[PDB]
Amino acid sequence: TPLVDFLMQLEDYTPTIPDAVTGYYLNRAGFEASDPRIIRLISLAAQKFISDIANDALQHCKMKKYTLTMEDLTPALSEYGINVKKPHYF
Amino acid sequence: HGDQECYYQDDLRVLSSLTKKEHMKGNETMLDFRTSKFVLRISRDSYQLLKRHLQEKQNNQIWNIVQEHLYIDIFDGMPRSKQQIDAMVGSLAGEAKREANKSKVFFGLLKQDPNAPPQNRIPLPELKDSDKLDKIMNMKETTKRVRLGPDCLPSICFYTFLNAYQGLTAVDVTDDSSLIAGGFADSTVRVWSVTPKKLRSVKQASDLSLIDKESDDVLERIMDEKTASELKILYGHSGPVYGASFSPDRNYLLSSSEDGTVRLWSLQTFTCLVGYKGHNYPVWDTQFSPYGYYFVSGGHDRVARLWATDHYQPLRIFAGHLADVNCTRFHPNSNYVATGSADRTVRLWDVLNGNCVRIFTGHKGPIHSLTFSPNGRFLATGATDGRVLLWDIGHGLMVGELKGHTDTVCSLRFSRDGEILASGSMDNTVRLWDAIKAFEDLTATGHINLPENSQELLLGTYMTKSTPVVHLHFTRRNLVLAAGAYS
Amino acid sequence: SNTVLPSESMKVVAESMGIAQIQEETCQLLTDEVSYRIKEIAQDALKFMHMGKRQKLTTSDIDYALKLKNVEPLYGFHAQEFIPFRFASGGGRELYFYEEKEVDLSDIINTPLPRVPLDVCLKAHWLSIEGCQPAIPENPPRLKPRSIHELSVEQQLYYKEITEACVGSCEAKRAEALQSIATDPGLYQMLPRFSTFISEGVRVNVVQNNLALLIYLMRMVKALMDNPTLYLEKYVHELIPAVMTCIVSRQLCLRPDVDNHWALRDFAARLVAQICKHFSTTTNNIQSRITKTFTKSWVDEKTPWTTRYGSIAGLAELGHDVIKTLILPRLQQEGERIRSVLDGPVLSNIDRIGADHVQSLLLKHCAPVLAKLRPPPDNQDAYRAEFGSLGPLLCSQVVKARAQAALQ
Amino acid sequence: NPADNYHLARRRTLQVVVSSLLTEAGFESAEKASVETLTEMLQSYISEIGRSAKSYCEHTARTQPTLSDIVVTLVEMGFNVDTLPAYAKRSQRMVITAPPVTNQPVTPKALTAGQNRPHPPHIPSHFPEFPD
Amino acid sequence: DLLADENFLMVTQLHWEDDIIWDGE
Amino acid sequence: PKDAQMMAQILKDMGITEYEPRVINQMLEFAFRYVTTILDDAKIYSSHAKKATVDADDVRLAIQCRADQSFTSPPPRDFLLDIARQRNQTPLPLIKPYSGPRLPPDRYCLTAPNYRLKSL
Repeated sequence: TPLVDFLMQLEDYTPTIPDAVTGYYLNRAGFEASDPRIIRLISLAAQKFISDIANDALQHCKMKKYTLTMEDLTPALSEYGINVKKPHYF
Repeated sequence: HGDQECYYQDDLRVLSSLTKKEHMKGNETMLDFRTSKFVLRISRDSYQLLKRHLQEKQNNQIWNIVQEHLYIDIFDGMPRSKQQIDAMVGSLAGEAKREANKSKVFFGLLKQDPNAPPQNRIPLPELKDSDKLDKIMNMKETTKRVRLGPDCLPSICFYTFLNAYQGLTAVDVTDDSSLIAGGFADSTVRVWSVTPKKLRSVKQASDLSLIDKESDDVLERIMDEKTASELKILYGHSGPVYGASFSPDRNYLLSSSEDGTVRLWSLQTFTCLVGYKGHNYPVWDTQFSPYGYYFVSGGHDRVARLWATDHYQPLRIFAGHLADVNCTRFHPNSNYVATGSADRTVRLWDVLNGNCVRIFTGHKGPIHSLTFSPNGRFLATGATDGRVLLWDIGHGLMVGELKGHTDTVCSLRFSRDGEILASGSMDNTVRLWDAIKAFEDLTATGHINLPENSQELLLGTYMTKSTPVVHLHFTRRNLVLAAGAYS
Repeated sequence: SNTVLPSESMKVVAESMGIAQIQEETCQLLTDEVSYRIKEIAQDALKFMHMGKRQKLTTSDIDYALKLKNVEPLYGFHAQEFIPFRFASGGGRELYFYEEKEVDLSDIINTPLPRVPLDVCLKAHWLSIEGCQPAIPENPPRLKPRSIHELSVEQQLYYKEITEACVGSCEAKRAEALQSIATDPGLYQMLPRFSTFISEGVRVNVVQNNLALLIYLMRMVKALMDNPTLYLEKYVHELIPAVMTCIVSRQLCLRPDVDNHWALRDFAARLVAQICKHFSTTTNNIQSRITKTFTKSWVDEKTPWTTRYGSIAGLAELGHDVIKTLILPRLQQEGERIRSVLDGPVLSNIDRIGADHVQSLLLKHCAPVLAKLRPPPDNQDAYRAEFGSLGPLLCSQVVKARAQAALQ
Repeated sequence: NPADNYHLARRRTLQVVVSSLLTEAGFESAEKASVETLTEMLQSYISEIGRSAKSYCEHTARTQPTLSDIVVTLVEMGFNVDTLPAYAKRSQRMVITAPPVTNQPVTPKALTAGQNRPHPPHIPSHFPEFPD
Repeated sequence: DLLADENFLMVTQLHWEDDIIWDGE
Repeated sequence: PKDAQMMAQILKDMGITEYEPRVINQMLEFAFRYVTTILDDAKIYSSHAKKATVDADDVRLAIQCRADQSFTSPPPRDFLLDIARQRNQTPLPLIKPYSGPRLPPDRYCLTAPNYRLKSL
């Protein structure tokens, strides 16, 4: 079981999101901080989701860089099945 | 729409949006208004002029709309004045029939009272010796309790929530002033001890069993001192907690929220026990019975359910309102449930047979506060029009009207003796009303020609510093407690 | 009336989507359907506002009103498969009309993190004591008979305790009495007796220059001013000449020992005087009157140097423009005064101490004038055109100020 | 204002987190509406594992969720959980400071010296004292 | 406008320096 | 803006003087989302019946489908009164205090041993 062996190595390894901020949005939904390593996996699973979108929007920016636009997020989230919306009203 | 009464202004703007058929086919309040009958209590002296203008064939179509969509309930008496008709109208399907308000209601207290129900009418819980020991120290509190009256005005102790940046949506206090619950918009219930005695919870089943066992001081022994705070936060609702209700044995907190569940929190283990999922919609209120077994919860789905803390399914469904059941209050004998609502009606429901036995109309806004007299003979209701209407229960005549408040009256309570009704609103005021001079006088006509006794019944106003009075509580020594988030 | 969204906004949306050549009856059909759904939800979000007992609203009533109508709450993206984002909301989009439409990830990291408050608690107080509302801060607001004083004996005893605590025998007693003056709501209708006690005190307390008696009275004035309830500009005609003498007066006690406190006493007096000129302001009465007295204190020749130092401090703390116009044509006179104190062997008097304090204060004020509306250059010997008082050390002070600006 | 600082102390900490994550093999100077879009999908994602893993554990009569309740919650959102040990194994992680609390002095409230008056017998001793 | 209430408030009608004795006899 | 200044007049005609900081903006986002989905459905309906230009009938077909698929409103009064009288006919059960703790079945209840992982 790799994922049990992974979570037992998270007493160290402060992640990119703090546990005072990941734990705040977990307490907002009823998830209470019993184990602080449990928070760090949820903070890691939410990093990997945002990182996978920013890594795939970079491929849609190299073809057309070093700049993240809404026309790069639009085809990047379209394979995810997420239709992002332009503001268009400001 | 311009030549309507001023208290129908929030009713017409829902109708100005309704212009299509399919807009009205999914409203479900105007869909039930179109199929029901407006009751329209009129006198026989005025109905003779109406029927002499409608039975002729010169009009012949507005008479067809009247006898299709309107009931007419005729009473033999004087035609009412305009400021008396204004006091008892304002509800869709308004001014209900007198044949609904003539059923026999057992509005008396349990233990002779001829208006009292038998003890085996509703199957209530049992009592022991420890319960007779409670009433011995309860009447020691009643001693220091002073016949408040219009002279010895009570002292008000405001328990303000200072920071409260998550919005406080629900308060309850126990019957002895020992706990204060807070329902908040961040989906939490927070219990505070107000006596100098910290909140302790038994640590565990694998830990509470290895203690006591005929130790005599059993309650003290199982209580864990490792867990002892002045505040316990309860998590588990996925939405803002709108109802909060303690049980009379000071265990068993109840909470209802936007997610459609009613939750039973223990106060010995400080965990959740049951989640009662009968509504799919926001449950706006809940309350335990004053004997502590049954509880009633009213929600957005226009019913109020009766639960029993033993079944996952309800026992009674009170399904006669046409809008959201905002409030749900038990009678002091717990044989009757009063449910105020957003269609400007208050309805008493018998726990046997689930029948509506009283319909109280005369509010102009959605009813947000309900409270019974300790006699059981009267019922005070408050709504967004700032009016506190005092209803009889054996008669059902809405005899008094208290019109001092400006904004939504969100909390009412009578005294422990019944001497004073306390009213708290969004005007940041705690008004005290003389609840003895209001019922001093108390049919064949359905009204009593109630006076403008509001100025005489006012005893004090007590403006609060930017703080809406969410809860009002009376200590057993007749001390007013109030708890509002400071904005 | 029945107000709907404009149809000329619905054709812009349609032709920016690929649906061109839409009729007006087709376009009017869109704007009465969606204007009903906005009216249906805002009437339904009103339920959560009235049951949330707030009226004001917290970004979230429309999120529950949408979920009640079986429509997903999130705005700006719609998931046709519904599973990653069910009826849970994402809190909307923080967008503006006057926004930049350009954002930087690095800039958000650079911004300092805001402070998170203490969790909600429960405090109790008293709305009514047997019918009467107390004035606590948790509450909003022919032999004829003999007359009675307009103060109660609790109020008169309170005045006696506060005045006997404000003469500073014990410091904790003073500090509470000063906070009591600073926030008592019922301290009006006692304010004539406090103003008279201050005014009369300073005038019989400069007969012998008792510095504490004066430092305590100036702190009493400062505690009287920041009280928001009481109306002060009926009594400021007694308050202002008291602070004036404190700043412009000679010290009957020995000058050398408590000169730092005397400078602090002048500093307290200037701070209250500048606050007094900030408040209570009408046309050409208060600020210009104290400005004229300060300038003719400066202009007068062969002053007491204590009076000179105090008036210099008072002129200096008057703000940005006042030193920009009043502290320009006078550097040569200041330098000549410093040179006279320097010449000669008698330093026993207080003239030398007064001169050093005046020169230091004037040089610091010149530094923002040099910084605010000049560019640094030739910091070695150009200040010798201004009698060479601070010169290179003044230049070093300007450099330290520039380093502080770089740190900012 | 400490009222909106209850929310903005933690949402503007998540703005520094996305600004620190956008530098991990991504783009530069993103569009403004594209950042408030993606941080709205991030808040809605944490709030959806909050509501669904609580629902999966409470369906099994429990109150706090284990690991087996989240690996069924993430499956029902289509996550492919096995790729998550590799997304942590990288060294791209950066350290972001926790948001400051609004009040440093905890409980400095000490009212003011002025005790006077007692309590009538219908008011117990645990209620606040009568003022001056 | 010269009958405005402020004109008559004694901050705008009183000389503080003049009132003080200032050790003068 | 053009369409955002009309949104502040729909609220002011409903007497909403002060609501949320961005309520004019967030409602516009919902309105834009609502119109786009109906227009997308209407163009598909135009393709389904085959026509040169999208017409009002397709938009009406989208409107009826959108309301039926999403808006579920609360249950109606003839449905609530039928499940009430089916439930309110059953008499109230008796209760024995010492027979058992007064709670619903433990599988239904949130009272389980409630495990957690060993830290290692």
